[PDB]
Amino acid sequence: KPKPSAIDFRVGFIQKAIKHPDADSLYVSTIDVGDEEGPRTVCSGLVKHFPLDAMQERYVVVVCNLKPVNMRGIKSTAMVLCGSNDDKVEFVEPPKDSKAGDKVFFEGFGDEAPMKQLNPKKKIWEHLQPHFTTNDGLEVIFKDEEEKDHPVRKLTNAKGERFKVASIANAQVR
Repeated sequence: KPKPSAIDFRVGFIQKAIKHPDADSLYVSTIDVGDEEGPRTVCSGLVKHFPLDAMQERYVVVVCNLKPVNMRGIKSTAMVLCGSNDDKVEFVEPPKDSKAGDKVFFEGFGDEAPMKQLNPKKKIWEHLQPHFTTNDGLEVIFKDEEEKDHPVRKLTNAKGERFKVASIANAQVR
């Protein structure tokens, strides 16, 4: 069974973001995710949603173990987690005093190491993503319809804190 523990979620810090020189819809962010190898290069379709100043020196949640993607000629090695509806896109916001590299995980799905790289053929991310959302309190949650005893798991960290969006309840988080 696909489970959120397979996914490597972390807090990232966007050191710098620039326009993708060959793709108007994309920013290229340099994001510290606590790798011993330096920051990662991440391409995000956020240009129509946020200006450059909103990108700089921002703490984000990043998915870190998907296979890298060629995004208009630039290798993107992580993905910034956002909650969206039909009209609007919002960053998932780490809690106060988060640090780059902080492990982020859903309740009950934290005590196992993520896969080094997700097997694309298993589509773990794709199977799980319809169930990542936000509650009315704007906290990111995972809905586990099978587990009758624990149908909702909150996104959290080692301090048992919460990860929120600015305004969208029932958001599409991915």
